[PDB]
Amino acid sequence: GLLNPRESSKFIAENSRDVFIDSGGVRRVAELLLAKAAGPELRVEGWKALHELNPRAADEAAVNWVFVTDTLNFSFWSEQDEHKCVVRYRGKTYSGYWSLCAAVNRALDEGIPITSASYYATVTLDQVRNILRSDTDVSMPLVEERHRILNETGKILLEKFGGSFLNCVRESENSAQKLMHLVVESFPSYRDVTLFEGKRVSFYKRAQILVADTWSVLEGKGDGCFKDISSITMFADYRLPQVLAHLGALKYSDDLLKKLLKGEMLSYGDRQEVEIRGCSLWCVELIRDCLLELIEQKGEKPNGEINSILLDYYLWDYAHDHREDMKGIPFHRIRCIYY
Repeated sequence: GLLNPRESSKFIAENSRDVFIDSGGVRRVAELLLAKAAGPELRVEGWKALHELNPRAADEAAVNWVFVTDTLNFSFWSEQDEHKCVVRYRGKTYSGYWSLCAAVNRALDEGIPITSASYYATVTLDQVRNILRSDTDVSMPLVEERHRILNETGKILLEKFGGSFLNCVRESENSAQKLMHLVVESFPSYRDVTLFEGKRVSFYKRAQILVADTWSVLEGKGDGCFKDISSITMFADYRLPQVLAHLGALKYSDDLLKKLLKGEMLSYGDRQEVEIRGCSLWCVELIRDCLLELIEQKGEKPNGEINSILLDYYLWDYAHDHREDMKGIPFHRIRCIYY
C-alpha cells in the first residue's frame, strides 16, 4: 500500500499536471541558503536561539510542550490579514502558529497544566476556547477540532505511554524513523496519508515536525540524539510552498494560480493540493542536494550536518519575515487537521 513521504513526493513530482519544480529556482534557493549556512538560522541551536516562545530547557516538561504544540500544529491562516487571531504574551503580540505557542505559555504561567495529558485528556470545549482565547475579535481557526484532538491524544498518552511523550521518545531508541512511525500508528490525528493516481502516499507533516522539534528541544542530544535525523523530510504545509513559489523554485499552472488568487478553498487530497505538497517536499530534497554540492565545491567542512529539517525551519521563518513581499502568489487555502 503505503509509500514513505520521500518516495511519495518523488512519485507526485514526476506525475504532476499543475505544479512544476524549476531547476533555476532550486539553484537560487541553494545559493541563498549557502550564504546563511554558518548562521544560527541553519543550526539546531537556532530553534531555541531565534524563537523566544520555544522552551529553554531540555527536560520532560519541554518535550511535552513540543508534543502539545505539534499535536495542534495546523490551520492558523485567516481570510484577511486585518482580521486575525492575536495572542499577547509577556508584552509581545503573536499571530498564526506563534499565537498557539503564546496561548500555551500564557496558560502554563497561569498554572494551568495544559502540557499534561492528565489535564488535556478531559479538557472541555469551554476550557479550550478560554485557553486559546484571542486578544482580538477573531478566534483561532478550528478550536472544536483542537479540543477533540487534545482529548483523543491525552487519552492515548495516559493509556499507552504513562502520560508523557518522553516515554514515546525513549521507545524510539534514538531513531527519528521509529519515532515518526510510533506517532502515526499510536495517534489517529497524525495519519496524514491520501491517494495520488490510485497509490497511497504519505506526508506526515505533523509527525515529522514533532520528531524535528523533539530533536531541536533536546538539542540533538540524549533521548533526542537521532542517528537518522537526516531521513526526516520538510513539513508539507501551506507556508513552505508559498515561499518556494516566491523564490522561483515552484511554478503553478493557470488553473491552480486562478484558485490561489481568488482564495478558492482546496480540499485535503484534491489532486492539485497533493501536487503542491508533494512538489514542495521533493523541491526541498533537491535544494538540500544542491546546497550540499555547493558546500562540497567551496571545499567547506560544515560545523554541523545540513538537512531538510533545518532548510524547512529557515524557509518557514523567511515566509514569516517576508509576508509582505509574497502577496502576489498566495498560499493555498485549506481547512484540515493535518496542516
